Amino acid sequence: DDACNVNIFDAIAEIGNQLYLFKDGKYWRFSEGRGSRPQGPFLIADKWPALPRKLDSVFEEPLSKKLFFFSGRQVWVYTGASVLGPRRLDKLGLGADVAQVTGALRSGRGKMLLFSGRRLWRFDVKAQMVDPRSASEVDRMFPGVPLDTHDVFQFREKAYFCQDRFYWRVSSRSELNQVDQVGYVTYDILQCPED
Amino acid sequence: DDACNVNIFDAIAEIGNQLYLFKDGKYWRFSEGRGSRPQGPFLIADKWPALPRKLDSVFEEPLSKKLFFFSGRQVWVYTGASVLGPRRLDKLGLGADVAQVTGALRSGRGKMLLFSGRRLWRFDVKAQMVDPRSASEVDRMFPGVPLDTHDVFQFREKAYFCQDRFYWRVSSRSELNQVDQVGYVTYDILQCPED
Repeated sequence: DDACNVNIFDAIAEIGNQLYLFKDGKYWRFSEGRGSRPQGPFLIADKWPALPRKLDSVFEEPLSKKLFFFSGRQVWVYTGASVLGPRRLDKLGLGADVAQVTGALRSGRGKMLLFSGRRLWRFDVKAQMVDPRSASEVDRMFPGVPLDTHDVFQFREKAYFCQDRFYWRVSSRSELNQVDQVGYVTYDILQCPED
Repeated sequence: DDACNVNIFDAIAEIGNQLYLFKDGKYWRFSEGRGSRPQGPFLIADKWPALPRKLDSVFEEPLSKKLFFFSGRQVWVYTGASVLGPRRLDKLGLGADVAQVTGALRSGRGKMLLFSGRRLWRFDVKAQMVDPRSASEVDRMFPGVPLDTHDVFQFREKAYFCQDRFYWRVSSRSELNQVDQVGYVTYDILQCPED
């Protein structure tokens, strides 16, 4: 329906020079700019027919542009129209106790951070495998972020932790992380008109 | 007009069993509860006719209950209707390089912490003095907090650092300070309605 009426998006992710928002089998696109508004709604199945109804998180590889979609304990990897999956999360090195992936962020060169609620792991892009000793508690790495965040995504070199209809933007200062802003997904991003 | 429409309060401080909010020669009084709204606005000139229109910070000294008001390189100390000041910050032992006081928090017994942007100092209440050698950086003592905060105050035994219209809350434990909450001063504190 209207992206501006959505309170909690199933998943959000930057794909190329645009931001994609997903919700119950539908998606919208958004580009930064004056007068810019959300484009859509579009049907996920029209573009990505192998995906389930509700996604948990999605992310685009900065270089190859491969697209990772997560839902429950299943992961899909699209390279254009060609899909690889579904595969179990353990095929990425994630433990059997990981029920879902709720986000991802770029880390060092050739590294990512995969989230699952209060936990996170380091992910090596080259091997497409989670690093062994990398399990960490989000709270310590990202103080100020809500403990019940449902989606974590990177947009314009910044991290966004979503909870309810808001987001907690995070920036970094000399190997440390801190929230630098709090705002509405619809109003502060998407530039939706108010009342 | 309405405290809920204010983005950046000049200063915030808890006096007695209420939270006072100041902005452009105006102030409000807030008391927690189910439905309790911010009372006001009231004229600062009415209660404290010696104070300037714009303040930087204010705090109630725990032991004596006197009120310390800061504005620029000046400080006013109120004991009921009796006023002491204005005096330059140097009278409290603050160095001549201190442009202003952005806040304060209780420290050890009889000790107070005074803030000025990125810097802070130890203040002895009994002697009403600050040793320039106690200089410390908020950045190292309070990690996870923004570099340039415009107000620092205590509320409900918790420390609040403010920037823009947000606050970074900090609770003490393991002698290591950490941000355990970040949000809107209006929505979270004051309980102002969203949107």
